[PDB]
Amino acid sequence: PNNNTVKSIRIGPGQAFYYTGDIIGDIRQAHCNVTRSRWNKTLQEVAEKLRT
Amino acid sequence: EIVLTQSPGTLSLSPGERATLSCRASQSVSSSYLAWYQQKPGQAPRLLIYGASSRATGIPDRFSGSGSGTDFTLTISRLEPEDFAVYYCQQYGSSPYTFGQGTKVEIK
Amino acid sequence: NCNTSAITQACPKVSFEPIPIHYCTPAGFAILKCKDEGFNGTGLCKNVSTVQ
Amino acid sequence: EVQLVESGGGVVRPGGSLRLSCAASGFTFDDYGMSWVRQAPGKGLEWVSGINWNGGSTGYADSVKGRFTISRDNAKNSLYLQMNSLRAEDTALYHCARGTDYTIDDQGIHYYGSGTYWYFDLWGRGTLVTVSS
Amino acid sequence: REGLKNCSFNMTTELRDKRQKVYSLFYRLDIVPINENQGSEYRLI
Ligand SMILES: *[C@@H]1O[C@H](CO)[C@@H](O[C@@H]2O[C@H](CO)[C@@H](O[C@@H]3O[C@H](CO[C@H]4O[C@H](CO)[C@@H](O)[C@H](O)[C@@H]4O)[C@@H](O)[C@H](O[C@H]4O[C@H](CO)[C@@H](O)[C@H](O)[C@@H]4O)[C@@H]3O)[C@H](O)[C@H]2NC(C)=O)[C@H](O)[C@H]1NC(C)=O
Ligand SMILES: *[C@@H]1O[C@H](CO)[C@@H](O[C@@H]2O[C@H](CO)[C@@H](O)[C@H](O)[C@H]2NC(C)=O)[C@H](O)[C@H]1NC(C)=O
Ligand SMILES: *[C@@H]1O[C@H](CO)[C@@H](O)[C@H](O)[C@H]1NC(C)=O
Ligand SMILES: *[C@@H]1O[C@H](CO)[C@@H](O)[C@H](O)[C@H]1NC(C)=O
Repeated sequence: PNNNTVKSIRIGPGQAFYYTGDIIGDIRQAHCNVTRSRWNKTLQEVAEKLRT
Repeated sequence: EIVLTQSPGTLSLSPGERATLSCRASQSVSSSYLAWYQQKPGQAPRLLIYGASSRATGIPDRFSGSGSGTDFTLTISRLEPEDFAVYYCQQYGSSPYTFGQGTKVEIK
Repeated sequence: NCNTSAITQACPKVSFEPIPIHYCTPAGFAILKCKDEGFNGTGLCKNVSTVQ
Repeated sequence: EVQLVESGGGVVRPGGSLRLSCAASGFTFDDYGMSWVRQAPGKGLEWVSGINWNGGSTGYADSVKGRFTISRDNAKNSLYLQMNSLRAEDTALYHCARGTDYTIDDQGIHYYGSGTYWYFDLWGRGTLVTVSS
Repeated sequence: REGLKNCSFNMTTELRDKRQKVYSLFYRLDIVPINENQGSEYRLI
């Protein structure tokens, strides 16, 4: 969710380093979403096969 | 610890004349660090030279100087009516940094 | 060069004088050469030969 | 736009203490070291103390050493001086001054944005400090 | 959350005689503290 601002500096001839200078807006933790109903169905089906 | 001295304590020249100031350290100045300042009554001081010989931004060629060891000199190619002021030398070379007694150049 | 690249010294023992280089073609291929007395590098060449 | 503004001056009885402060604007405060320089009327300039860009290095003139402490708050873009055990000799106009934006190593290597307190290209108007019975 | 830190360091420049202060954000996971026990000094992992 973070809006990173990327800045760069020359660190020697022919070379440059890229870094985040700042974040615009509130800083928020990255996250992933897995649909709960599909996942529970999936785990059940896996468990049924493991059980054998 | 280190004390700078300056001479002549007072100078009097007409406008347009060439003038120089001397500054002598009690101990040698490392890496030609000694610098020069200018002041007028009622005003905060300005920096004419940073390092022994390099002018600060906005300082015209009219101001110059050089030196080594304990002995440094400031030179003004010609005095403008605006250039009459109190001058100081400072040493950045060793703690504590110190300012000489200064000199005055006057027509009034 | 400081804002573009590292700079390499030419070795003092190595000559810059040009040496003729022949270009050779692998077997199964051949080089055709135009021998016309005057030729502007394009169009049909009446007098040709094959060289390796 | 670029300026230094002194405050906190006043009249204090000897053996007392006074805190001075210097506001600054028009430049990045974090890139410069700073000093306090004082001038009594009729007298030349005297260096009092100085501080580097992060407060990691300080120094004091022998005339004030052990009685003065210098500190800064970069977030507030402000420089502070704590003066203790004030004496009649300390009466002067005190100036806030901007130091250099770079410093030099023993190796001759220059560091930019790592300012120190060697020399002063910018001066404030200053504020009066007087010590009297 | 303390997932990020604002760090300063002396980065090299185009000229070998000069260095430049750089401020940048780093993730805490990429950083290991130096045990001066001041909590202010760090190095990359
Ligand atoms: C980029 O790089 C430059 C150069 O390294 C950094 O500038 C230096 O910053 C440090 C502070 O971070 C300064 O350190 C202070 O130096 C004082 C004087 O040093 C004495 O000893 C050395 C030899 O070791 C002599 O050369 C010198 O003349 C002095 O005799 C010390 O008194 C200070 O000590 C205090 O702070 C330290 C902090 O860790 C404590 O451990 C001590 O107990 C004590 O409280 C301090 O060491 C250093 O002087 C600066 N160098 C220059 C040339 O100015 C920049 O900060 C850096 N930039 C960035 C962004 O990191
Ligand atoms: C490397 O440095 C040179 C010199 O400063 C740069 O040259 C300038 O480039 C601009 C491009 O518009 C010209 O207008 C100037 O006249 C050039 N100056 C000189 C002295 O030739 C060059 O651009 C730099 N290279 C990079 C990649 O920044
Ligand atoms: C083909 O070119 C060569 C070039 O040397 C020339 O000697 C020869 O006479 C040419 N042949 C004809 C038929 O023109
Ligand atoms: C160059 O080297 C000499 C060695 O004596 C040293 O005195 C001098 O300060 C050096 N110059 C710079 C700019 O670092």
